Amino acid sequence: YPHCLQFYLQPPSENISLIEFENLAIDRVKLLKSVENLGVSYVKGTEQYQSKLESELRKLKFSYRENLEDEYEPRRRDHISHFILRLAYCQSEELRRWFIQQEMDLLRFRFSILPKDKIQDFLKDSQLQFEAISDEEKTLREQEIVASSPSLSGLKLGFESIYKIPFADALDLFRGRKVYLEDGFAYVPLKDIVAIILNEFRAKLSKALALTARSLPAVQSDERLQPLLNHLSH
Amino acid sequence: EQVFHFYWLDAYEDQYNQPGVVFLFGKVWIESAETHVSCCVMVKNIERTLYFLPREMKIDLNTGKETGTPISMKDVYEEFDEKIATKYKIMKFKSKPVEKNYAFEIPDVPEKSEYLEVKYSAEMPQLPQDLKGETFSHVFGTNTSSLELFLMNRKIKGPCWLEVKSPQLLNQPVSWCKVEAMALKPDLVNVIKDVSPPPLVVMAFSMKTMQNAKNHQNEIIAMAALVHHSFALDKAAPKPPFQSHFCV
Amino acid sequence: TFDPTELPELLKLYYRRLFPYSQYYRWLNYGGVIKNYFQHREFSFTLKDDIYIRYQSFNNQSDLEKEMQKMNPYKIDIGAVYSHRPNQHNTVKLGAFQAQEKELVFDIDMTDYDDVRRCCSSADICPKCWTLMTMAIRIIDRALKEDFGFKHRLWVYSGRRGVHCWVCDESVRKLSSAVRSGIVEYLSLVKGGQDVKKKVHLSEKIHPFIRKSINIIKKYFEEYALVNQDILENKESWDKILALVPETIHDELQQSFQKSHNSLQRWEHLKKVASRYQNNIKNDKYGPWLEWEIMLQYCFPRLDINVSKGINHLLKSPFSVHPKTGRISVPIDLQKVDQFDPFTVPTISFICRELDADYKKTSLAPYVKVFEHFLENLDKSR
Amino acid sequence: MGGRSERNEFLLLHAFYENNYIVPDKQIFRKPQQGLVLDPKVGFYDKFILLLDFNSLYPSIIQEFNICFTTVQRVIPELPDPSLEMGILPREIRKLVERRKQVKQLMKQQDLNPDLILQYDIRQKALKLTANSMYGCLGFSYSRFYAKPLAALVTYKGREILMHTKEMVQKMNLEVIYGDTDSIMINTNSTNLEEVFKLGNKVKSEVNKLYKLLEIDIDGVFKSLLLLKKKKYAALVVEPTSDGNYVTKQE
Ligand SMILES: Nc1ncnc2c1ncn2[C@@H]1O[C@H](COP(=O)(O)OP(=O)(O)OP(=O)(O)O)[C@@H](O)[C@H]1O
Ligand SMILES: [Mn+2]
Ligand SMILES: [Mn+2]
Ligand SMILES: [Zn+2]
Repeated sequence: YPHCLQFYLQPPSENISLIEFENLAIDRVKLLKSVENLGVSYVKGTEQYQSKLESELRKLKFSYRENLEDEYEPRRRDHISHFILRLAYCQSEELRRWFIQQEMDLLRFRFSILPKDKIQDFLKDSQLQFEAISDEEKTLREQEIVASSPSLSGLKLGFESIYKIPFADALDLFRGRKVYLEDGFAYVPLKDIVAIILNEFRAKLSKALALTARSLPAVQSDERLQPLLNHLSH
Repeated sequence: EQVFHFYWLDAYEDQYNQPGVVFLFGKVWIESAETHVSCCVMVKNIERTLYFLPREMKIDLNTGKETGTPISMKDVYEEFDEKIATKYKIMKFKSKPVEKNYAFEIPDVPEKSEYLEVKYSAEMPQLPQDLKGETFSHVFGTNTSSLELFLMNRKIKGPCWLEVKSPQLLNQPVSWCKVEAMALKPDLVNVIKDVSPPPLVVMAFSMKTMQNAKNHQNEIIAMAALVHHSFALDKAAPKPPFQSHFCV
Repeated sequence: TFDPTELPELLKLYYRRLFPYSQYYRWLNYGGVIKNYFQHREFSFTLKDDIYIRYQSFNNQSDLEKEMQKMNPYKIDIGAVYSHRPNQHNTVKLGAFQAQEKELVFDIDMTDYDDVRRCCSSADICPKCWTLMTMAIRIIDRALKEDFGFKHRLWVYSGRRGVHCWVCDESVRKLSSAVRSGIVEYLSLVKGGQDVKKKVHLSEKIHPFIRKSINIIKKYFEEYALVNQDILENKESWDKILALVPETIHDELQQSFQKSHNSLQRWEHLKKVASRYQNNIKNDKYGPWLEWEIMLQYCFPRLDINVSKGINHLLKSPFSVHPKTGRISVPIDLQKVDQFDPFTVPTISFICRELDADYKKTSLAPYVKVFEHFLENLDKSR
Repeated sequence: MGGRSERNEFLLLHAFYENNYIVPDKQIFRKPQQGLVLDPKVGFYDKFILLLDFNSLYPSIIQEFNICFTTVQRVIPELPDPSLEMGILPREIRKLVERRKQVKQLMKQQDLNPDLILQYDIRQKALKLTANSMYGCLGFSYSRFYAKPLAALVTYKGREILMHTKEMVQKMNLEVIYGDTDSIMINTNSTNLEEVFKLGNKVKSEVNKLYKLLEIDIDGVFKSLLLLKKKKYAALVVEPTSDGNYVTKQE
């Protein structure tokens, strides 16, 4: 667990007690339902929403910035909980869509929490390459970035970091001619970067959920997990 | 030329007593009695058909390694007709080129490759199902029962009036039916559609068995049976369902 | 055009002794670094009477020579590198035979400039109007060279009414259909058909691609538009330009156009009025947005979208004769792109006369030289 | 003598032979010595309960998703691309469905000889039985055409569509008490027979427009039912008589 954000694409292979299994499943279901209700009632960006979700995560001890406690407990809890919920929700298309929506909201929130200085390593730790441009390069190509920039008003190129990414990873972004390209690499701001990140994460999650849905019949045989996983959310 | 047509109902085959012959029973109309009577026709010379799928490139059969030459259809034909023929004692076969499709579970089979179609009389021994060749990849149709061959090749779809041309009358009876007929080749019989099924005879029987007093052996003591000679197969069930019966 | 009664013989001659088999194999094999890459390529042949076959393929250069001489295909096109040999496409499972890789191909036609042409029309071409393609090539080449950084671009004359571009970079050959569609969208600005009178619209901010296209066009606009076509000759000519201009100034423009005498001063006065015509009353912004829209609409390249969208879409091969004109698809030299002349392109009849009167003995030597330079760059990159 | 596998296998053999295929060799060993179930809401229901016969579900799945030996790329498989032309097995399943539909049309038109009406009914029943047993022909170890991946995919899709139907009808303000790929008991909470019939028609119509080739129908109505297990219940079968009146047959 190198990083707090993480992409869930490596199932764990540890052994946990049944009580721990149930507690993790219930805690993560509670977190997801709280995320959904909080997003519905409030707006996804208001400081109130972020503070309330911070409090929920603290009380459910699911994630936190790096420290001694974070290294061991919250990150493993998040991992195994996410995969147990994968088992629970891959049964039906509606459940899959709901899980995807709420997991996307949670990932977006966690990304917003993440301080900028670390994003680089996370992108490196995500196992896909995004490169940040230098201050000299940013100064040199500020005019080009502003000219190619979206309807974003003014020439102000603030402190938002700019990254060098292959045009392939920004298909939906550069296809509209709303970004600057150089030698096949696109220069994008932070908001579009997080959009791309969540889109790719959604694709990965959809594929993983389809695979788990196919694999369910092998694992449904267990009798001490059927009554829990069948109706974990329902 | 004399030809007769009859409504076939069931067919019997045996691979040991009369290999390569399919017996086919049914009802044949007779004008003399202006009715329908039992009949049986035996079809002979139902030739086994096998399909040899050839390898695209010759490989040593001892080890499967490369030989160094491609595989042509004539090459596989020659290889078969010499070595497989001598090995499995076949004196007469009509090998031909054919193009057939395969879309089933057998691994490593081209969908639409070329095949060697070997048609030879069923009297000769059947080849093993796992026969493998130096030139040919593998053979299908090794153990296809003659009844299936007759049904598929003649496009017979369940009980339907069949008309046989050149009916030869066998010297000695082979069945208990009132009429018998002969067919040298399966192709001599064709299928005619625009006819209605004839009524048949239905017998409903019931008997009472009893365990022998001494030691556990069933013993039949009483029999009863109802008969209906002219039973319609398309109209409503006749009422009464019978016109005669016997008990003992 | 070209006489078809003489096409077979000449084509025979052509297909016997003028196609660059060695260089063609080298190109389409791209160094032979991928197994069955040459064997898996799809080739398409359009024979006499427009009957065309698909999923054709070959084993090696000798096999290609044998089959191509045996048939003498009237038109040859290249396809995608499929999972298996296209020739045996029938012997593959339904759905398992799918296109896997193809080069990125762009296609520019002159018919699309019918709405933007006066001298010639349809496939008719004259030196005055051909400049369009030149400019187009320049722009697109720059756009591919700088913005996307594709190094191995082969530009070929379509033969009759346009050009083709092949991009053969190893990464480019693996792009999916969606990425190709996105690239086409990026390299396309003229949106809308004949139904819309104003076919170009620019946002407030000028994209650096758009700015560089404007800079390139400013170099050639005067020669192409203001003298050869006389688009501002009289009312019958400048009415078309006025149509895509706001009516509020039309009268004045008409007056000036009626009081003006040539295209240059009308250009200057239109520039002045645009710099004094308040596009948006809120702000005091003035720009050539009308002028630059006119320039781009009259000059900006237009691309065939469906041709490039498909991974399996086929395109005419280089050095292939055009059935409806007899012209040979010849690589267009970038360094001489301005001096290139489609009319001087030596026809199959002309190269045959030069022959009947090795490729270096004919006028295909320079075109083959450009092609070989492209192949040598490809090999050097390896 | 029994066994739908024989008749359906012969149907497949005829179809393949007429289409010039190499049908798999008859098994040599031979010697045949012979989905998802919703947990039932056991209890007492005094409101009208209706049965939706999920018959011909698997044939409908095959027709919809063009599952065939010539389409699915086995090596769990993946759904065939919709653009691909219809396979063989969907082809004759469709043929059976269309001829059943035409026979039903023939039944609809009146002024027919009662014997001919009985003949049409018999033909329709036979076609329905054959269509139902098609899948059993496809997926069974003892069968000639045993294709494990195809059977697994068909069962998976059937379970998916059944679960979707359950959740949808739940969203319709109803509640489903049982169903396994061949029937669905729906509790209507309605004491009006006509209301129940129209509600059943509406659910059938919406599921049909969601799945084009699925042909659902109403099999029976229970005025009051005590459910305990599969084929374990006590009900008042609602036999509809004329003028909208019904008899509560004790079953
Ligand atoms: N109906 C079509 N079928 C197959 N391919 C087509 C068809 N129409 C166009 N194409 C391809 O798309 C291209 C676009 O049409 P167009 O003929 O104008 O291109 P071009 O080669 O530049 O024209 P020309 O051959 O007259 O110089 C064609 O050259 C041709 O390669
Ligand atoms: Mn073209
Ligand atoms: Mn075209
Ligand atoms: Zn011209």
